[PDB]
Amino acid sequence: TYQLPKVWSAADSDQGKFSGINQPTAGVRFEQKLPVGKEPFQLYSLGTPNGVKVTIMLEELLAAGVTEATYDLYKISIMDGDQFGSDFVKINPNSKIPALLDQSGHKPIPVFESANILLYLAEKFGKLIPSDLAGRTEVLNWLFWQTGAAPFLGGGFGHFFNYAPEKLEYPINRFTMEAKRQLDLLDKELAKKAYIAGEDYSIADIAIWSWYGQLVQDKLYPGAAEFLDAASYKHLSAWAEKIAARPAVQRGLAAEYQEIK
Amino acid sequence: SGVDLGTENTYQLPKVWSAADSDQGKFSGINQPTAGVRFEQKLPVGKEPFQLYSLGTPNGVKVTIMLEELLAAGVTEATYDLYKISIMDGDQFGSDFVKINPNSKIPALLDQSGHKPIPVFESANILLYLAEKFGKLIPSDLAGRTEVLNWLFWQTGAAPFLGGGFGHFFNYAPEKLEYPINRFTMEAKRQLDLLDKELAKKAYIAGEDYSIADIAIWSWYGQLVQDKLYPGAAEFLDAASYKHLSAWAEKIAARPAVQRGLAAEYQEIK
Ligand SMILES: N[C@@H](CCC(=O)N[C@@H](CSSC[C@H](NC(=O)CC[C@H](N)C(=O)O)C(=O)NCC(=O)O)C(=O)NCC(=O)O)C(=O)O
Ligand SMILES: N[C@@H](CCC(=O)N[C@@H](CSSC[C@H](NC(=O)CC[C@H](N)C(=O)O)C(=O)NCC(=O)O)C(=O)NCC(=O)O)C(=O)O
Repeated sequence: TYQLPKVWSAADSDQGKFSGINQPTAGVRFEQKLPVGKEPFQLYSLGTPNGVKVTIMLEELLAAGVTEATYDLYKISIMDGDQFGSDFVKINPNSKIPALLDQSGHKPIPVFESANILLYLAEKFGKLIPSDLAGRTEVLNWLFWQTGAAPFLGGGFGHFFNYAPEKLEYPINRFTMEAKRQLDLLDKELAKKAYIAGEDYSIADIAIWSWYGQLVQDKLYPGAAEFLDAASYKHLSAWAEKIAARPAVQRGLAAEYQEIK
Repeated sequence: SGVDLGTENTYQLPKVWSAADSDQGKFSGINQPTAGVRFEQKLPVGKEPFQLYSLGTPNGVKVTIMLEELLAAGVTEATYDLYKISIMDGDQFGSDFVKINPNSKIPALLDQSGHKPIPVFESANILLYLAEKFGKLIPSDLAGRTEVLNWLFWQTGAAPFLGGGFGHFFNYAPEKLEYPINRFTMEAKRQLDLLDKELAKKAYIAGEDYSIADIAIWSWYGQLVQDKLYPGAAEFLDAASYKHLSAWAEKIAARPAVQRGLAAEYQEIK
């Protein structure tokens, strides 16, 4: 039996793979100057579900003839703690990738949260979200949905299934049930629509594919697709395959992250 | 006649997971590994431009606060009908509610001010929708807007750790489990520290002006540090040690539209 204290103080507690990285405090841990290249967009990121959203988006824009959507891509190693460097924290004080700088204009604009970066780029160039209120709203319903759902998938299911030191039954069941509910939701939606927000591929599809599409394609945690009965979600699976064959998606996944040190 | 979207105005990990009747505490009857409608339900639709199907939770109060801030700012067209969706009763799985929000979470909003109604779900998206509709509580310049959105999306991506992680394991799980509690308490504290440090530098989360991002953040973190959420949690988290966050939380709690949003009455649907 573990005793719950009145006031929590276990700063040194085991956090699995991210022991040392995870802390009860935020902010800068060391001085860091990040490189800045010539392209309008500087992307400080890593090839994770959240990072690939942004390279995919940029490649989709490039593939549609938006010539300004070129970017410099730099590797932020989250296991090394690069996300706690002074320059990175300036861009994203939450110390998570992806983080972006738009230096197309007079002064650079810092953008973080992967879904927000997708929205920012979509509105800047008028691509991959409808310009009519009804269509825009439905994309946003699902884009925000993804932002609020993925934490359970990655931070709940993924953590306990793959990165916690012991396999803990109760958390795994709790978070697996939620992951399945989410998969079932998306499957049932995609049984009625070509893409998540209707007839047209959108930033919501990019956001959702990067987590749920890769998941059911068995590209994420080892054994997870099988554990979750991924193949049983036929409409989600068919949509994930369709999106995986887009050239911009393939280029987004294959993008080269340059060293910062 | 209800909502009409068409009409005019040591444990062994198995190889494949199998569900169970596993006791999740309070929400065991309700939670399932599938989504969708569970029964037929016609929701009331009133006369006001905004129909809000919700409950007085951290996610729900964001929207009543927003609507009341808009009204307090002179937006006479931001009146609403407010209806109680009981999440313990499973009202969120009724046919009309699922038609507005297939994810079956409150809050969900119908904007029937235009020619056809527009369903809006996700509390943060509802805030953004209302802010853009009326041009208030988000800046119109790109830099100002982007900073608000950074924090609005942040809130949406962070609250699951606070409610679904910390809240659940601290308050709702039948047993107090050490590893989950330490994981999610540490993350909650990181979030509180992050916010405290921002609010030491700025009057509101995105700068000198109050925004939808403050509403979204306050509704969780503000209420949390004011000891209004799970019993013992503010003490457990050392909430009073976050002095800039706590002062900001008090400041916003004193706003008249915030009080009115908290006090709103949720009408019965059945
Ligand atoms: N909502 C943000 C999430 C960004 C994010 O999670 N970034 C991760 C890498 S993506 S890789 C997937 C990621 N895992 C992690 O971040 C692992 C570390 C974490 N501290 C932990 O203990 O779980 C995850 O589950 N995310 C949940 C979600 O998407 O909402 C990161 O930089 N981590 C650095 C750190 O934590 O120090 C967004 O969409 O931009
Ligand atoms: N991202 C959505 C979340 C909305 C939401 O979570 N709504 C809750 C009530 S807010 S009350 C706070 C809420 N808790 C719950 O939803 C409790 C029920 C849940 N199934 C469980 O067992 O954990 C929570 O932790 N939220 C996490 C977050 O905000 O990201 C709901 O309708 N639940 C019905 C259901 O689950 O069937 C939003 O911002 O609108």
